[PDB]
Amino acid sequence: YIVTTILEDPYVMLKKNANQFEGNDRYEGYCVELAAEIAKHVGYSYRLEIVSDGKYGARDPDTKAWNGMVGELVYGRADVAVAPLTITLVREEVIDFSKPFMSLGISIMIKKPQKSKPGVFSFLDPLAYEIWMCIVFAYIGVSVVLFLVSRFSNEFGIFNSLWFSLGAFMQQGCDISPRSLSGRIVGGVWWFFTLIIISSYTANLAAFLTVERMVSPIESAEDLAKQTEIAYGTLEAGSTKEFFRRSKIAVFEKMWTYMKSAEPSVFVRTTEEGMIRVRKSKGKYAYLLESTMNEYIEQRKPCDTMKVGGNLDSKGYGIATPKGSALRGPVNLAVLKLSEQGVLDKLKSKWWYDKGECGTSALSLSNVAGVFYILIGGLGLAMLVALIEFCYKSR
Amino acid sequence: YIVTTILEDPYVMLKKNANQFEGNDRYEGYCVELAAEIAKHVGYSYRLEIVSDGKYGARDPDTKAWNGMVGELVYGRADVAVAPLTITLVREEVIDFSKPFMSLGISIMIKKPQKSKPGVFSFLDPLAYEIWMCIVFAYIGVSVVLFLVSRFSNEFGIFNSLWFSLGAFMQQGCDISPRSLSGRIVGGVWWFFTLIIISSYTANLAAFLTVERMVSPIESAEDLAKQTEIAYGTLEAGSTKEFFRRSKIAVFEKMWTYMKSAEPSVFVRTTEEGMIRVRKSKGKYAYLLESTMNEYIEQRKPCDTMKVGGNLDSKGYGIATPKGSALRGPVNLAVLKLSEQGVLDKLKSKWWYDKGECGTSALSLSNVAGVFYILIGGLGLAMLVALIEFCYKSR
Amino acid sequence: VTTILESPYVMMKKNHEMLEGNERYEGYCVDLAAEIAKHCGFKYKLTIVGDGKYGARDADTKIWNGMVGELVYGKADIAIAPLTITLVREEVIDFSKPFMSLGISIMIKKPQKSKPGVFSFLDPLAYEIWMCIVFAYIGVSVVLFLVSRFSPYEFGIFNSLWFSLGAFMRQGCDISPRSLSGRIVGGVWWFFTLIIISSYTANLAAFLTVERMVSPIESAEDLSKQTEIAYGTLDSGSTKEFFRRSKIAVFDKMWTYMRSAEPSVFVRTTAEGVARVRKSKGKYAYLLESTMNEYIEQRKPCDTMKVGGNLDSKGYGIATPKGSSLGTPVNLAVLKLSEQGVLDKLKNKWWYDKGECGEKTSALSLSNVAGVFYILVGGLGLAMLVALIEFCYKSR
Amino acid sequence: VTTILESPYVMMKKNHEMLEGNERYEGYCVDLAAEIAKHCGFKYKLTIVGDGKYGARDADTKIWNGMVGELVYGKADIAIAPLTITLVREEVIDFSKPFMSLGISIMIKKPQKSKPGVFSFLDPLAYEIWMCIVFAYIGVSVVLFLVSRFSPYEFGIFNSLWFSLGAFMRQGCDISPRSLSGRIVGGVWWFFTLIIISSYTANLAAFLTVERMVSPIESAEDLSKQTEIAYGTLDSGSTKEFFRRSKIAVFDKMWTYMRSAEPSVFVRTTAEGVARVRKSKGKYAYLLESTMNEYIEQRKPCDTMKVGGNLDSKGYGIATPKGSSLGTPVNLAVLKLSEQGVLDKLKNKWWYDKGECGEKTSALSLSNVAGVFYILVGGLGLAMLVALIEFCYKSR
Amino acid sequence: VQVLLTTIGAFAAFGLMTIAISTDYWLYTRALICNGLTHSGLWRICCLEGLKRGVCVKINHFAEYLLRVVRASSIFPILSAILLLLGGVCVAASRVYKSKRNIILGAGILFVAAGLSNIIGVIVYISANAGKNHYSYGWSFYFGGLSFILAEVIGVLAVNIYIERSREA
Amino acid sequence: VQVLLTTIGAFAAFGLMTIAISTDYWLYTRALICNGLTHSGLWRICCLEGLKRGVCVKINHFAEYLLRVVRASSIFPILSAILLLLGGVCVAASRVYKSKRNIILGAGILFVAAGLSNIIGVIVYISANAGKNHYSYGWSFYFGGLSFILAEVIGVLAVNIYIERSREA
Ligand SMILES: NS(=O)(=O)c1cccc2c1c([N+](=O)[O-])cc1[nH]c(=O)c(=O)[nH]c12
Ligand SMILES: NS(=O)(=O)c1cccc2c1c([N+](=O)[O-])cc1[nH]c(=O)c(=O)[nH]c12
Ligand SMILES: NS(=O)(=O)c1cccc2c1c([N+](=O)[O-])cc1[nH]c(=O)c(=O)[nH]c12
Ligand SMILES: NS(=O)(=O)c1cccc2c1c([N+](=O)[O-])cc1[nH]c(=O)c(=O)[nH]c12
Repeated sequence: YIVTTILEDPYVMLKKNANQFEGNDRYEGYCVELAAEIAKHVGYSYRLEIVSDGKYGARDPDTKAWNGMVGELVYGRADVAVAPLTITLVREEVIDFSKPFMSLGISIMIKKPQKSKPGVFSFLDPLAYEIWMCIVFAYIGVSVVLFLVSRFSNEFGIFNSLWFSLGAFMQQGCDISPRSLSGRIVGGVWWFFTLIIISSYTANLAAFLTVERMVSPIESAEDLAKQTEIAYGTLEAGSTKEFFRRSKIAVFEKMWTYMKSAEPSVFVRTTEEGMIRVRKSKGKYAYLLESTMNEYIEQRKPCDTMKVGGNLDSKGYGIATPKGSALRGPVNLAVLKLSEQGVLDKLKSKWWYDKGECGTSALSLSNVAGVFYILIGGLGLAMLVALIEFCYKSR
Repeated sequence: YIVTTILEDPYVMLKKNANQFEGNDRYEGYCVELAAEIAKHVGYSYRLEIVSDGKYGARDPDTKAWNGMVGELVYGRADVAVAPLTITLVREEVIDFSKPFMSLGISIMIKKPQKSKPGVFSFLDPLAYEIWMCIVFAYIGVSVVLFLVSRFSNEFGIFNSLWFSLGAFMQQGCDISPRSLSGRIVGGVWWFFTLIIISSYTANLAAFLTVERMVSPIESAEDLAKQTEIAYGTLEAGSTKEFFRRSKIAVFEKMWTYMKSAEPSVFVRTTEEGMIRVRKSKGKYAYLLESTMNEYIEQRKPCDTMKVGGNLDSKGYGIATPKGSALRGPVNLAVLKLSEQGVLDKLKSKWWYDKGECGTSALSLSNVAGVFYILIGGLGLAMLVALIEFCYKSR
Repeated sequence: VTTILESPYVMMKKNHEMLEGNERYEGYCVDLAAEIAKHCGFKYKLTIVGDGKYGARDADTKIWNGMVGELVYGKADIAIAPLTITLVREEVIDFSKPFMSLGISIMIKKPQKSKPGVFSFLDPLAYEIWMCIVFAYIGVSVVLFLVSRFSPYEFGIFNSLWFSLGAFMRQGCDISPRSLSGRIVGGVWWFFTLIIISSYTANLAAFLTVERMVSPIESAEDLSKQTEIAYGTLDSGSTKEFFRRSKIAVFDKMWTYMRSAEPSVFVRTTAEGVARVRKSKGKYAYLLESTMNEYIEQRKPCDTMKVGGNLDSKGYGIATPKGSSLGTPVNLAVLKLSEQGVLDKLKNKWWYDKGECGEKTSALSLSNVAGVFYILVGGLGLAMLVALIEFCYKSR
Repeated sequence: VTTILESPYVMMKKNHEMLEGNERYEGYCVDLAAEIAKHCGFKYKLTIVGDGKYGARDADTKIWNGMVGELVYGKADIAIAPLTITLVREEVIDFSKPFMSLGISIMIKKPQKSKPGVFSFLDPLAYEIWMCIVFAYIGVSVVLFLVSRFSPYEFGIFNSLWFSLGAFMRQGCDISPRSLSGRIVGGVWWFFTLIIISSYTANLAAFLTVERMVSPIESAEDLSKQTEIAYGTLDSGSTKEFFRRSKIAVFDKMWTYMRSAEPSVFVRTTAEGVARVRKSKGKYAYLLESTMNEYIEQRKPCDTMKVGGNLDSKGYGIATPKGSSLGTPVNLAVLKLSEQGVLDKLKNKWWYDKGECGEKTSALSLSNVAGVFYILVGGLGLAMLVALIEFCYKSR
Repeated sequence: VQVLLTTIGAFAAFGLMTIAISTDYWLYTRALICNGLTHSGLWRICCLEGLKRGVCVKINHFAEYLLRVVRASSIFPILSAILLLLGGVCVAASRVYKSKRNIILGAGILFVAAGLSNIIGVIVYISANAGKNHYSYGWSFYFGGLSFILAEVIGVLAVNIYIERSREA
Repeated sequence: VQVLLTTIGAFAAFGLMTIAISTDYWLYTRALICNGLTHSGLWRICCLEGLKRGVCVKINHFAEYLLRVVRASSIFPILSAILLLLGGVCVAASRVYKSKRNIILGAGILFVAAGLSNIIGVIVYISANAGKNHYSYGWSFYFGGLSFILAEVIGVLAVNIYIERSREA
């Protein structure tokens, strides 16, 4: 018996090196295996035959004649049709389906956030580079001025002045302390500066870590309903645009009001175009499409996307058949037998996951490794300086 | 010409010491002054006469006969009516109004948040009282153990051990450092303890101040639509319940769905009951009523309420008149003349405000005065101790 | 049906020339006319006034212009436009109950993150606290000096000040009191410093974590005393007359202020006022009708906001020539539509639904913390100068 | 119209005895039957099954019971209830397209603020960081000791350790290196300490500011390896058979785990499972139909949540006896209603709208910080013991 | 001279600690098991201002396992009392059979250990007790605190006596 | 001996600072006035990689008033250069007409003051410049930094020379 089908992957697709095979064996895919199982159960023979138009089916507006795969069914050409045929009222009127062998609905696709490895020197981010530079400048200036003032006209020293300033910046105490009024003035001012700077650093770091903590990634459609820095869209015209158009739900009503102000255009001519746009929008763009294709894409390398939240609507792909055919019984019963004994789950996992090309808030060592590297370098430099001093001590 | 009226305040009300006056002079209020002005403009004579039923007006369901003030109008008893007569379609059909002399709409009333004076010792709230107690206990224990260990079998001392521990807790440097292994152990452990404790104190204080900063008081109706710790309600049955019932708006639809789950009952039998309920609910209860009464109440002592956001709907109090009367022209024109030359604003300010019985995030000195008091007390104790030591030095 | 073109009430639909009929127009009043017809059940064609104004009494000709002129001279039957109900027009035509209430409001630039000023590092703590800190530092230094000098058990005045200052900055102290009273003072000062610094750091973190842009004015009285931000209405318009014809003193003061204007705080067009406030960088505030203000607050670039509440009250109403057999049905239709929950729907659809507009914090910049650098360099200069002066004095 | 009583699908309206007729009942299936009638245009009376079950094949009698029994024996015409479409019933009656899809899901207790454990003060920093801190402390102490001993320019091993430790704790140091290399080491250590402590404090503030209760499990595979939280279905039911009749290994492992149960991780009733999970204090997870789980998550006290995604897929569908002249119209009505945007509306109204449920932080308690107290007392005991041991040793 | 002060303080501290352990007047809290205010104690929670006033019984105490165990067996307060008693006995034994110069040292060691034991017991009690309902601490708790303070003072005084006496040699 | 090092360092620091002030190579930023990358400078912003390449002009600089004023009149960098020059002149005048023991002291004072002036000028320049658009600092800025470093080193060396020479007496 002829079997109608279409080439949407990961459903029936062209087997690699198709020249070395012909007929039913010329194609492999989810629907291919499903039809194989159904044939084994009901007990008939079939010859795969792909649709010519490449369209699932729709009533031509000028002429009530159908156009597409359901067209190839309703006019007696085809015996059955195993494909992602979304069952709807118009098709149910003229073509009769079985129980849905695989359920689905509108989902959300977002760019997968790459694990942003913190910079090796991310610990300086709280303060700007200019502030660090001016800190170094001021440290040198204060040390020099303290030396100059205290020295001419005590225990201090350019080396000792630098040591005192460095230890005062880091709040680690000073063995020596100025005994002259001007030295005391400069020391107190340096103390004020270091205190303010350190408090600001700590507070800004706290702000960074707190803000980076109370961020809720888009985990639902309502979360999208309250987002403005991220835009979303659908196909140019399909069941999704119609679903939002005739939507009696408040959240989807708001999203459709948003999409009404479509400028700059969010809609897309082809699904691959939308996937590319999201993959190139750098997390500023989201897409709405069928959950099944979203899950499949989230597994086909590149792994630049993921599915969030849950299904917004409910549909079901179903096995069609000519109205008044003589296969409703066996086909429906075989579908239900397959679903009940867990074959469709196996097959879906096989084609979506098995043959897939993919798949704590405590401060981590990666956030700080810069200071550790600085410390190791300073220790090595200290060992080197000690060796040099030892050699020089020989005189 | 007879004038119908009602006793809702601050509109026409009973003048204090009514025995010493009679007739029109027996009453004072907003509507009284408004009618006085209208009489002076149009040029007729009037005698105030209050309604008997005390009801504004509504069509009796059993008999289509009216019931109330509009009843006193439509049946020829009364010539005009100056009162908070909300103009609606049913009344417009049978009684004819003028242009609204005073606009209004549904508002929100919330308990006024008293200026919570921070406790004199609010600076200890970051840590619990138990933690402070155990800090004192541990400080004593560490000082004693350090003395004991270092002493038997140096420069230290029970007084000096206490001093060292106290200065180590406060990170203010130590004059003397233990030179014995056990002393060093105890000192290091005390250092760890104080460091952790201080960091925790500072962080928890930061959390307090940050949380107390990102609190948005109810400033709109939508803010109420997303609140669950605060409940709200209306009168048992009125224009407000009807407004929410026949509401085609999303926010009010959500609020009406909420009020559908009225348990525990939020609706109120009388407006004074609702005001009392809010005044006793300690900021956990809000009320919905006409903006005018809300503003008036926010000025009548006690000053335990305030109005938030803006009007949810739009209505207007209007001067009524019998259908087909001979006063529409003059009354409407006088109302508009009064509104245009700014009399109604004056009168409203007079009766709502003039005769009313009422009317930065930097850390303030009140938040910290406790430590200042502690410091002054410590300085006084220090001066006393110095005097005692001086007297004792005489021996 | 005569209307006027003012947005959003009557505007040219997409493809103003490619769209013909009643679909050429879009806006609030179009939907309102449709809803009014759905009850009246009349036949109408969208139209526009000729002169270009809503309507007014001619200075000398006394010929009604605009919508009122068209209505009173049989050119049109009904009018649907933002007509400000008033006595003068009520004398010649019969309005309906207002289908939208409004009043004078206040328009300002949406406040932004002002460039942090020098000495912004003191924002976390109030100046009262800083003054009390200085006073307590002086007092504790003095008390310690007294106790040390009178009960010696060396802490001079200068060394006492040095010790206290180094204590307040969590730095090492070369000398520590050996007298019990001195120890009392030191411990108390230490507690004070610890608490104060922790509070400073925490409040600074709170400031840096959440941003709160607060408008300088909350109402008309707020800026009636500001005396810093210019505010003026149209050079000639209804609001100017309202302020002029006011009898309430709070607005009288504002009117007097607007009278003594240098430069004249007035404009010739609403777009002029919008541009002025947008380019005045938070120095000009415009008073206009709350409808237009709420409208602008929802249009790009969304650089402005409405503040305060309405000062006066007005209304927009359908108009109709005297004796028309259509005044009563249109009045009833307006009212029933109003209480049916529609005008709110239309206002939301046009003002808000068709709205041009409905964060990882940043590192600290020198602008935030330059004041302490200035203080540091000033202290260095002062110290060099003082050492030089002491050297010169001791030299002689 | 035969239905079954299971909430929310068919429940007794307010005043079950005072309300008579078709208004005696309320729920989702009531509205669904009304919507189906509004298209079919039939006459129906609400009814309930007698046996008390939806329907099943008798063990030996083979007499259909429940809704299926009533339908197949002429007792009722159509059925509207949460009937799990399946082959066995599809053999005897003709369903419609599913009006609600579902599957097995996971139910747990809503995670709460666990009492802070001892040593919770280390949460801000990962254990890797603590270990690296200790290693760096040891290394810097050793390097300083080497440099001091070999270039004396006294810093012994013990004094070097003391200096480093007092540096890491922002405390005064009695000795400071006078050699340039020692100064290098000291300054580097000082920088490290400053950064580390500031990071600790900031991360702790972040922890205390915002609470994030994270479920321990994210899916079925998540708890398939947990081996800590018990999870079991009904002792006998559809889910038990599904796990038993599974061919996929991830569920095979869970099935084997449920087989070797001690005690038996199973219940006799759904209310039993709900009570168990509510009283198991986050130690039991229940697997049931996602509809019932979403239902429970919206009913008081709201002490539970649904986690993960559906494992299997099923559907609820209208039922109808074979050859009925009403199967096709009801199928078409179900489908048209589904795509018309209704079943979603009803589900929202019943599951969510009629939902039992849709903060000034607190001071720190000893439970948060008791670990450091324990460490302090342990250190005191150790120090007394060590001093005693040294005294005893030196005495002899 | 100071031996008398030491001995009387040791006796007072032991009496205070034994009284605090004995008395069921540690906590003042509003509980629900009584069906109401309650002066809960270390051993038996005992009702007040209720129908079952006076009629009162022991409590039911059921990583955290270990905290429950130690709280139920108040071994640390008991250890503090025992160490206080043993140290007082050691002081008495040092008053006689003198010229040992190693007994009062042990007495002070025991007093310090008793102080630490009391601190640990208090920490454990408070940590386990906690798990808004206002409450307060009875004078049994303050008796324990006074006992700890006296233990510390007695330890320091005893070691001071020891060092003075051993300074003779 | 060290006098030569001091003098050459002073000359180098003055040359570096004068070059940095002169060169319009302080900032690398993408601006919009040019209609684009730009090597903005202290005095005149000068375009690059654009239609008006090379054709470049002075800038328009218009509490904060005072910052704009001081930034426009780069008096602090100029003061640093002037103080460097005057200190070098003082060092030269101390090389001759020696036995004063009060000239190189002033030289070091001036060098330190020049360092502080350079620091102030840098702070002011950066604060006023700021007001995401990436940018970078040209080698004029690093020349100013090197001049400051040399000024500090020269000040310390000069005062060390002074103290050594005055230690003779
Ligand atoms: N590729 S897609 O982006 O997901 C996608 C977009 C739009 C319509 C689709 C569709 C898919 N599909 O899954 O391929 C299958 C399918 N099947 C039908 O029967 C029908 O009417 N419309 C569709
Ligand atoms: N007192 S109230 O709580 O605000 C209030 C509640 C409910 C209905 C009111 C009403 C008031 N009012 O202002 O007194 C006036 C008023 N006038 C009418 O004409 C009418 O129909 N209903 C009302
Ligand atoms: N656009 S505006 O800036 O708000 C505005 C400014 C000034 C006068 C207005 C006016 C508006 N309006 O609302 O468009 C309507 C309107 N209607 C009248 O009848 C009249 O006399 N004057 C006006
Ligand atoms: N309430 S439940 O816990 O989810 C549940 C548990 C177990 C079996 C159920 C069932 C429900 N249901 O949804 O009520 C419906 C249903 N329908 C059938 O036809 C059948 O055979 N078994 C069931």
